[PDB]
Amino acid sequence: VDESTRPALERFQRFDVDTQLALLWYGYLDLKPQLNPAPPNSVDTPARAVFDHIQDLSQQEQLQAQRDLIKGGSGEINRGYNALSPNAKLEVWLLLAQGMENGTIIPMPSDYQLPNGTEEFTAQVKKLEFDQRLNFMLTAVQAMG
Ligand SMILES: CC1=C(/C=C/C(C)=C/C=C/C(C)=C/C=C/C=C(C)/C=C/C=C(C)/C=C/C2=C(C)C(=O)CCC2(C)C)C(C)(C)CCC1=O
Repeated sequence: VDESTRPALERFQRFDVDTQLALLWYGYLDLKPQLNPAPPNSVDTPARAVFDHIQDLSQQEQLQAQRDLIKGGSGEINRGYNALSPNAKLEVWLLLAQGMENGTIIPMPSDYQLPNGTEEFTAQVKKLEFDQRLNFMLTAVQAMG
């Protein structure tokens, strides 16, 4: 990330894990119109295998699996994610978001609201250029774990 994007990324990593997940969901909704949907052109993608392992879990454990991706760990799902390239890692998150929209991954609860104190960060992200937001995501997903 560049000089203008580093502060936003650093703030993001300082939120609690649940807040990070929610912000990633809201970020997806904001970016979605300008994103090409997953999967990529390759069929045997390693990202699909990691997503598929998460999809096969109960919804509650899908949530725990996504929490563990941000927190880090050495379990099977973390290891599958950690072996991926940064763009493949981002593919997993994109597949998860698409799964939330098609009903195969646990969705954002209708009663959830962000903890107080996210307004400044979301305002700052809204001011970033599209290229800066792409670099934010590539750097953020690689830094998880
Ligand atoms: C006939 C003939 C010829 C003709 C040659 C011709 C016709 C040449 C034409 C060549 C063309 C059309 C090349 C296109 C390349 C596209 C690239 C690299 C796209 C990258 C996209 C990216 C990174 C996307 C990224 C992204 C993704 C995916 C998103 O999902 C959203 C974000 C973002 C947009 C950033 C010659 C000239 C050779 C000789 C003369 C002659 O007779």
